[PDB]
Amino acid sequence: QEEVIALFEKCRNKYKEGQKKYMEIDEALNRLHNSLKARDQNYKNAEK
Amino acid sequence: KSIVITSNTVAKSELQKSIKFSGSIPEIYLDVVTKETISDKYKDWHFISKNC
Amino acid sequence: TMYGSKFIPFGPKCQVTEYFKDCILDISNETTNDVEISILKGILNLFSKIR
Repeated sequence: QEEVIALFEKCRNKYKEGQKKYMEIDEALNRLHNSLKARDQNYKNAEK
Repeated sequence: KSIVITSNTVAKSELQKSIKFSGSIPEIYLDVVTKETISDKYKDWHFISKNC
Repeated sequence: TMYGSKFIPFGPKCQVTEYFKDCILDISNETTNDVEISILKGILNLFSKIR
């Protein structure tokens, strides 16, 4: 039972760190998407 | 833990709820409307807010 | 709204349009900007060219 409860502790820690990474990557991806759209519009205007 | 899709889910949902239209309203229209974030093309002064 | 009136006319030799463009090129970076800056740059260039 001690091994299994320690297994759950490490499982929950890995779960929380995975969600932290997932939020970080999703936030970065959304910011990059919006920035890319803005940069595309800016480049099209400048080229024209 | 993961319950929302960016911030579009709440915006798309609550645009869908107050839509005053009896038709299909494909999700692609809601997605393109609620994901502007650059221009205010879809936000404007609407004097008429109910079906004629 | 301003452009085309008696106060701010189209033309290449107006001082006000040159000052506006001078400020727009000051802020404009073309890498991470608001699109309105590039739109203003293009519109001001077009209005400067209009005789």
